[PDB]
Amino acid sequence: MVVVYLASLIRSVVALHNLINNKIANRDAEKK
Amino acid sequence: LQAAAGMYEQLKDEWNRKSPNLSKCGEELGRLKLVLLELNFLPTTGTKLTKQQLILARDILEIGAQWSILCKDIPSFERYMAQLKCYYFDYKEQLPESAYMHQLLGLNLLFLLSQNRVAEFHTELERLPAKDIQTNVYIKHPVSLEQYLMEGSYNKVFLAKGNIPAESYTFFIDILLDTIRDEIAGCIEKAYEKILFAEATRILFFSTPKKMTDYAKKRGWLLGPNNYYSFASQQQKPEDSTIPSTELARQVIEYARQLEMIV
Amino acid sequence: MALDGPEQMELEEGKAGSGLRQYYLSKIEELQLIVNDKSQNLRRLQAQRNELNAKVRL
Amino acid sequence: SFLGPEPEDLEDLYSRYKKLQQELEFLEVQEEY
Amino acid sequence: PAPQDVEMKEEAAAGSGSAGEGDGKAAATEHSQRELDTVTLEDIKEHVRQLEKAVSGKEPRFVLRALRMLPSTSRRLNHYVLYKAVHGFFTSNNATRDFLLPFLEEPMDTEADLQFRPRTGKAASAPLLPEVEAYLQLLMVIFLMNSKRYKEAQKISDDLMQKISTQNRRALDLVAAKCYYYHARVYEFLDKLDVVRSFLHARLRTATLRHDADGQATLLNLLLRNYLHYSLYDQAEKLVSKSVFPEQANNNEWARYLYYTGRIKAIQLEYSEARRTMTNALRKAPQHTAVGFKQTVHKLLIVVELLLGEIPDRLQFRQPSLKRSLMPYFLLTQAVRTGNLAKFNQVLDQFGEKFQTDGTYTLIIRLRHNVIKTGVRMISLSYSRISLADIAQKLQLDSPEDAEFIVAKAIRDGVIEASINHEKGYVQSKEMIDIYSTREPQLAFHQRISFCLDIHNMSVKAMRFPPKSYNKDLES
Amino acid sequence: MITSAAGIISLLDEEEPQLKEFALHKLNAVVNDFWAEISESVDKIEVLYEDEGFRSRQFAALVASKVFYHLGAFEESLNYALGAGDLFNVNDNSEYVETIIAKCIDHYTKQCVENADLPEGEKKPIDQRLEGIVNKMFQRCLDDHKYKQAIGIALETRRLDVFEKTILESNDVPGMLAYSLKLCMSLMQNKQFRNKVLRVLVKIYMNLEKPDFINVCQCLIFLDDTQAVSDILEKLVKEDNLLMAYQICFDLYESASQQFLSSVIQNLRTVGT
Repeated sequence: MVVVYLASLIRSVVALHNLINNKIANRDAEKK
Repeated sequence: LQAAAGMYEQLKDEWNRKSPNLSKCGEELGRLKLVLLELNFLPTTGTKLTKQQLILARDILEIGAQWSILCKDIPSFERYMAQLKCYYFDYKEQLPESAYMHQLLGLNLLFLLSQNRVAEFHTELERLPAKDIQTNVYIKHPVSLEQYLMEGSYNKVFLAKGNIPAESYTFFIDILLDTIRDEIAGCIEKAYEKILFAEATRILFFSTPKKMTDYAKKRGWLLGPNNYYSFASQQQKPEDSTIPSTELARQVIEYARQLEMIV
Repeated sequence: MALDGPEQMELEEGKAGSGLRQYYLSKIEELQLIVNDKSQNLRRLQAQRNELNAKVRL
Repeated sequence: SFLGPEPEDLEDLYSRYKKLQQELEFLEVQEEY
Repeated sequence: PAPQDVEMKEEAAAGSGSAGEGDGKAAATEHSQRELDTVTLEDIKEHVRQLEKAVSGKEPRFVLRALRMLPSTSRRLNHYVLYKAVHGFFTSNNATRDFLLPFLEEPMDTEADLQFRPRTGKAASAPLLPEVEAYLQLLMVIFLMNSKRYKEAQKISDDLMQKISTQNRRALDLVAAKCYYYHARVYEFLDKLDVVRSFLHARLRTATLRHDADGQATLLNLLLRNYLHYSLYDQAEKLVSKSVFPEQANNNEWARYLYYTGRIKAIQLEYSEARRTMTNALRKAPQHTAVGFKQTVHKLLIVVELLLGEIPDRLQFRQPSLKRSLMPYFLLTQAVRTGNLAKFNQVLDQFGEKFQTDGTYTLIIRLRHNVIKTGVRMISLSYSRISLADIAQKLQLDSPEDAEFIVAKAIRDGVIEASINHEKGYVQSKEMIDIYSTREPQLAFHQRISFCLDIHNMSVKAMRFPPKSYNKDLES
Repeated sequence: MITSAAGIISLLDEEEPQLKEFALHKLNAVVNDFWAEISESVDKIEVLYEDEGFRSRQFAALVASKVFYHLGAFEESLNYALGAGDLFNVNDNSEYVETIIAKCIDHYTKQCVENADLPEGEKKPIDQRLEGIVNKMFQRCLDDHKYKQAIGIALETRRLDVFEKTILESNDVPGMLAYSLKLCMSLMQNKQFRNKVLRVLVKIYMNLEKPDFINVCQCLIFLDDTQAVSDILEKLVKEDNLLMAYQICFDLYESASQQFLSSVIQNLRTVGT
C-alpha cells in the first residue's frame, strides 16, 4: 500500500496539469 | 409580591437573611411570569443593548431559585438556576452581579456533582467565574472540593464539614456527601476480608457504628452484627484462575469464519 | 436546475419552485451519482479479473 | 410555453436522467457479475 | 509592471482547479486529488509568492481574473486584498495585480473547464455554481490571517462561507470540503462568542443525504473549535460522542481533528481515549509546513500521556528543537516520577503563563493527582506487598490513610490495580501469572486479528485506486 | 453573545401555560443553532404540537421537526411537518430547513410507486400535504403546455393522474405517444404498469382526429389488441385523405403478421372506405 502511494505522490502534479491539454486534443482528434 | 428589577427586589431580601418566608417570595411568583414573556423576547441576539431588559429578566428567577432551595426541592431550583447562566453569557459573564446570585452559583456547582453529571460540572466551572466577584464564603465549598476530590485526598475534602456553614446550602452538601460515602463503600468490600467494626467506620466516612450497620447492610457487607466483607473480597484477587473452558473460549468458530473468508 | 446555489425569490417558479424542482430531480440524480463513484471499483475488479482469467484459461 | 421558461428546463433534465438510468444499470450489473 | 504576478499566480491555480472539478464530477478520483492538494498546492502558493516582484501574493489573481463575478464572498474578500472601491486591510500592487484596473493581462486563454473571467459573467446557467464559488473562496481564506487582515473579513467566511454551498451534489461538496478546511486553520486562531453554528449545523444534515463524506468531516473539525472558544465543555461533549469520523478527507485535516478531540476529553479525566488521539495527531501532521501546529500538539501530548499514569520519555522533549519550551513539561514529568508535590506545584505556577498560551493549562491542574498516583502504582507493581507506612514517606503523603484513599478512587477504574488489606496495614497487588493453561490468551489474540481484518480488506481496496485514477487521466 | 440554549429549555419545562406557548415563536430561528441542547427538551415541544389547548401547533411542529432531522431521524421530522400541515413556502424560502423538503419528495416516491401501480388515483397513504407539494409541481407543467414533463414524473411515480387526459387540464396533445412508447419499454421492468401505459395510449389516439401513424403499430403487435389500430382507421373516414391513410397502413404491415392482417381488413370495411 505504501509503495504505490509514494509513486502516486511524485506523479500527481504532472499527470493532473497535463490532463486539460490532452482532453482538448482528444475531442478534436476523434473527429478525423 | 409583584417583582422585576428597577422597581422591586423586596422578595430576595425577605426570603432568607431577614426572616424565613417563601409564602410571599414564591407563592406570588406567577404574576412575575407575565412580565418575563416580554423580557425574554430580546436575548435571541445577545448584545450589550439587551442589558437593560436582561437584569429585570434575571430578577424573578433569582427569587424563584431561592424559594426552591429553602423548600428542599431540587427540580424547581434546576429550572430557575439554568436561566440565570445563559443570561450571564452575553459576552461571557455580562451579568456577574447581585449577592442573591452568589449563593445560587455555589449551589449550582454542588448540585451538578450530586447528580454525578461530570460534563455539566466542568461546563459551569468555566462559564461562571464570579467566585471572587462575589467572594469565597459559601461559594468556596465546591471549589475546595474540586481540588481535593481530583487529588484523591478524601480526608482534605471540606464537604463532611461544609454542613455547618450554610446559607441554605446544607441540603445540597448532604446529598453530595451521600454520593461520596457510597463510592468508597462498595470498593472497600473488594479490598479486604473481615476487618474490625471500628476500622470499618473510620475510612467508611461514618459518624458511629450504628450508622455503619444500616448503611453497610444495603451494600451487601455487615448483614449481621459481623462483617461480611469476605464474600466480595475473595472474588477479585485471583484473575488468572477460571476455566469453564468452552464457555470461556467464546465461540472459536466465529472468529475463524471471519478470518478464512478473505482468502 | 439552471443553478444550485442560493438565489431568487419564491413564487412556485421562484426559490420555492426552483428548490422543489431540485428535489424532484435529486431522486433521478442519485442513481447517476452512485455509479460514477462505482466506476473506480469496477475497473479495480476488472484488472484483477482480466489477469486471473487469462492465466486460468491459458 | 414553446419559448423556454423554467418548466421546459424541468422537462430537459427529467428526460435525460430517466433515459440514462437503464443503461447505467447494465454497468452496475457488470460490477456485480 | 511585474510579469511574475501575472504568469505564476494565474497558471498555477488554473491547472489545479480544472483538473479537480472536472475529474470529481466525472468519476471518484478522490485519493489522487487529496495527495495534490495538501503538499503541493498550499506550499507553492504560500512560500514562494510572497517574495516575487511585488508585496505578498498567495493566489489572489485567479480570484480576480477567473473570478467569473460569482455571488460568492470571494469578490468581497478580493476587494480588501486589492482596491476596487475600498482599499481594505492590504494595499494594492500597481505591478499588475490591479483590481482597480480590471481586465489586465491573462495567460490562461479560453477553455470552459479552466475557468476564464471575460468568457462569462455568471455561472448561473448550470449546477456548476456551487463548486466554482467554493473554489475561489478557498484561495481567499488561507491568505486572510497571513497578511494581517482583520475585522469584517474573518466573520464573512464563518457564516457566509456556509451559505454558498448548502445545496450540493457529490462533486460540488467535494470542492467545498477543501474550502471549509483552509477556513478552519484561520478559525482556531481568533476566538469569538459569536454564534456561527446555525448555518454549520443545518448544512451538515442536508449534505449527508446529497452524498460526499469529505464535506461532513471538515465541518465536524470547525465546530469543535467553535465550542473551544466559548469554553463550554457540555456542547463539545455532544459532538465527539455522536461522531466516529470516516476516513475520506486529507491527512492534514485528520491531524487537526485528533488534536481538538484529545484536548477536550482529558479535563473530564478521560486520559485514556485522549492519549490515543493525540499520539496519532503528531504523527498524522505534515513535515516542515506543519511545524507551528506540531509544537502546540507536542506540549499537549506529554500532558495527556502523563495523565494516564505513564511518565513520558525524556528524549522526546529534547529532540524537536523547541526543547526550551519543552523544558517545563519535562520538569512536570520528573515531579510525577519522584511523587513530590512541592516541585510539581511550584512549576505549575511559574511556567503557568507559558502553559495558558498553549491551551494546556486546564489539563495541567488535573496532573496534580497523577504525581502521587504514578508513584504508588510503580512501587506496588514492582514489589507486591509493601506496608502503608512505606508508601506515605516516599510520596510525601500525610498519612497511611491518605495513600489508602488514592487506592480507593483508582481500583474501580483500574489504574493502580491493587487493594488495601487492613489486616496489618499493607497494600497487596492482585497480580498472578500462568495464563497459558487458561483459554484467556485466545481472546487477546482474537480481538487483535478482528481489528486488523477490517483494515486488510481496506488495504487491498484502497491500494489500487490511485494508480488507476492516474491511468484514467490523460497524459502527455 | 448567547450561545447557550439553557433558558429556553426551562420555559418549556415550567408549569406556566403562557411561557410554554411563547417559547415556540422564539424557537424557530435558533433551533438550528441551539438545537443539540434543545433535543433534551424534544418532549415538551412535541407535547405542545400534540395538545389542542394551543393553536401554536403550527409553530410547535416546525420546532419539533427541526430538532428531529438534526438528531439523525429524518422520517419523524417529516411526519410532524405533514401533520400540522405547515406551509411549504416558508421552508423553501429558508436554507436551514432544506432537509425536510428533500426527504418529502423522496418519501413521496416510495409511497406512490406501490399505490399508483394499478389505480387511477394515488390513494390515502399519501396525505394532503404531500399531494399539496405535488400540486405545485403540477401547475408548472400545465402552464408550459407540454405533456412530456407530465409524462416524465408519471412514469417514475407510476401515476395515472397526469398520464391520462391531462389535455383537459391543458397540455400538448400530438406527439405524446412517441415519447411514451420508447421510454416505457426501455426503463420499465414491471409488466403490470407497462400494460397500463399502453392501454392509456389507445384512449389518447381517439382525442386526436389524426393521431400519429407510427405509434398505433407497436400497440397492435405486442398486445394483440385490434383496438389500437382501430381509432386511426375510424378517424380517416371522417377526414377523407388518401395521403394520410397510406403511411399508417404501410407502418402497420411491417410489424404485423398474418393473424393481424386478417383482423384489420374487417375493421376497415366496417368503419367505411
